[PDB]
Amino acid sequence: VNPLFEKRPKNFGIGQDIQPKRDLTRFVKWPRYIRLQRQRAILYKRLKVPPAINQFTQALDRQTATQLLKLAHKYRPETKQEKKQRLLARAEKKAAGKGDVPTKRPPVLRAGVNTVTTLVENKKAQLVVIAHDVDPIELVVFLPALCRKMGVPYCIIKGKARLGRLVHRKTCTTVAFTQVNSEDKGALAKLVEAIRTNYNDRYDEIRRHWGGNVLGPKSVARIAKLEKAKAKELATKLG
Amino acid sequence: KIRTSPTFRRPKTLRLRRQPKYPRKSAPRRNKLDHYAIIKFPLTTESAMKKIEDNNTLVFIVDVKANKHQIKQAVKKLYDIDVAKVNTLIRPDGEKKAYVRLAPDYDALDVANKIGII
Amino acid sequence: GRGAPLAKVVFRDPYRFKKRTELFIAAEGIHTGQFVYCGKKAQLNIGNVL
RNA sequence: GGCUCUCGCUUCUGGCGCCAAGCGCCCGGCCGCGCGCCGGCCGGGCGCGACCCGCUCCGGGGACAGUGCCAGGUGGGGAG
RNA sequence: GGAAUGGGUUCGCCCCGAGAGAGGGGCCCGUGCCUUGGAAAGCGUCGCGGUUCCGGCGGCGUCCGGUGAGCUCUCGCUGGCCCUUGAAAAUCCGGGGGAGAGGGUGUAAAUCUCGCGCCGGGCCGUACCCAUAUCCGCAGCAGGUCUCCAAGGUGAACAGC
RNA sequence: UUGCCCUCGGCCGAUCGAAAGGGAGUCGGGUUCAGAUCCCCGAAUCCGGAGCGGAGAUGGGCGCCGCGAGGCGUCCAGUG
Ligand SMILES: [K+]
Ligand SMILES: [K+]
Ligand SMILES: [Mg+2]
Ligand SMILES: [Mg+2]
Ligand SMILES: [Mg+2]
Ligand SMILES: [Mg+2]
Ligand SMILES: [Mg+2]
Ligand SMILES: [Mg+2]
Ligand SMILES: [Mg+2]
Ligand SMILES: [Mg+2]
Ligand SMILES: [Mg+2]
Ligand SMILES: [Mg+2]
Ligand SMILES: [Mg+2]
Ligand SMILES: [Mg+2]
Ligand SMILES: [Mg+2]
Ligand SMILES: [Mg+2]
Repeated sequence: VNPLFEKRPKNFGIGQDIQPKRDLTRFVKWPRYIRLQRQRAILYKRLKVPPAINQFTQALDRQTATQLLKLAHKYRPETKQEKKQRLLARAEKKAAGKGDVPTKRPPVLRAGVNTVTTLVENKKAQLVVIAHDVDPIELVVFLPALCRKMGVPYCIIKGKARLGRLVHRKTCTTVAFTQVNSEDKGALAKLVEAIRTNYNDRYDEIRRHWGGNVLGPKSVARIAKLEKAKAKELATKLG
Repeated sequence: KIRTSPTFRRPKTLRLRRQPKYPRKSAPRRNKLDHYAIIKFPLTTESAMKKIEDNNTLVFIVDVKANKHQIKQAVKKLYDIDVAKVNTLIRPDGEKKAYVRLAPDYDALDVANKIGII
Repeated sequence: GRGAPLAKVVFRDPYRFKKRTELFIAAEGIHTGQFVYCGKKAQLNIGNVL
């Protein structure tokens, strides 16, 4: 080993060697738009969120949602290019034989809050899935209650963008199942049973489940330190 | 992913250069101030005569737009001569007068004869 | 315009290799070349900041 | 080690102090190598060093102040 | 090197064991003098030409000292005054540091704030008055309008004469 | 040279604001009816850009040949 090599430790004490390049992410002066979206997320935790808005925090767990998308993938709306293929093919093929074959339009998902709202009111929707991040939330804040009243199972899922990918769009407030094929009837039934217990059967307590009203970590820590002081006094009284 | 500064700065973003689908002007503008516009007419005054005979320098009235580089370049291949120095003034009537001193080998009196000044 | 003298005091910067010059109100008795200490753990001396 | 409080490195001096030492990991190339273990050389990145987590930059106020709109008083400062 | 028997020193001060005096030296300024410029040019004087509207040609000279509380400018030194402390910036430079860079003994290499050489410096102003007649005051109006240079005598004196 | 990436960069405030403030570097002689530190003659200089010198830098060690001088090999230096 070379005897010229030696350790040269740096003392990072106050008044000592210059401080290192530490991660200052906690103390960065963020832009106003970054501060605005972060403080908004905190105000939702800090303020008392009424149950109608708060109920959208209860979303499906990971494995159910993955199972739900697996079935909903089988009933995705045809893309305009795919529909054009279907048409030319149908028009040319049915031209050779008999053109008049309406037959049956296969089942497919129904997207959009307006389309779903009418389906629920007519009791034509077997299962309604609503995104939890719709903004403005007025667009769907009535939907869980409406599905409960008409007795159709509804589940809140994480991500309007996730629903939008089903319908080949950027976002989607909600989707609905109306019909499924013969082989998917069992798969749909298992999901409806699980969802109905979580949301429809529980809707009495959902109506009163207020959210937010949680103070921030520093304030809660001061509160816990005062509680320890009050406990010391209780222990002295016991002694 | 470490931020070592307490200040957030605007990220550097790509700025593309212009690739227009049509030029805003159909054709480039013709150079109005050409060699003939730069030189208007030689001055043929007694004072300008002394400059030609003694100082080997020609006196011209030139466009006010023109500078010494343009005046030198204009005189150079209008009259096919070489120029050593150009001294310009703007006379009180608003014209620009250029004293164009030719190279020592060229003779101002000879050039004045070919121009027609004398 | 001010009846009180001011003191040019030079401190090292903690985070950057750079000297920071601070303009202080001169406490009577301080002199040039004197070290002055500022902090919670500074000592109780004329010119110190606590 | 059990339970608590405090502390984190700088105070004779008109000096210096940044752009990492050191340890650890991995990737290599090149040249030997005796076909076998690999070595030497030349480097590149990284973690530790510099602890982890967290929801408001830190601190002081604070449902007051303040502002908006009425209401009463004062108002030769000003208007007629 | 080491000072009291204190000494050095100014018009005044002021300085010294934190180093006086004394001896040796270093630095800055250098507007003065000599030199290259440089006498060829300028000027004085005596001549001779001419293209007589020539930067004409010649001769000789342009020398040696003194003085100063002089005056003006400039540069220093050293003080006094202030409850007054008397710009900023462009711009240029030195240092600390040492990441690098350079070639392996040569026909060396990086490199160079040394000497010389090469090329370029565009645009606008520039005449004249600046005042008992070129400005303002209706005018060539006894008014008004910011500055620099400043001889001899008398005398305290940019006083008056 | 070009695009990308890494690294570092407070531009702690656009811009304007003096023909008396700050601000590189031109002087002598001659010349016009009227110009002049601007023209002419002569002697310089500053700033900006890209050849020849000179510096860096040619030192020392040990063997060999040679009367010697000098050369040859080989190793070590060399930002005055
Ligand atoms: K009143
Ligand atoms: K100026
Ligand atoms: Mg001019
Ligand atoms: Mg009144
Ligand atoms: Mg003579
Ligand atoms: Mg004097
Ligand atoms: Mg150095
Ligand atoms: Mg003039
Ligand atoms: Mg008058
Ligand atoms: Mg007058
Ligand atoms: Mg008038
Ligand atoms: Mg006088
Ligand atoms: Mg007098
Ligand atoms: Mg300006
Ligand atoms: Mg000036
Ligand atoms: Mg004149």
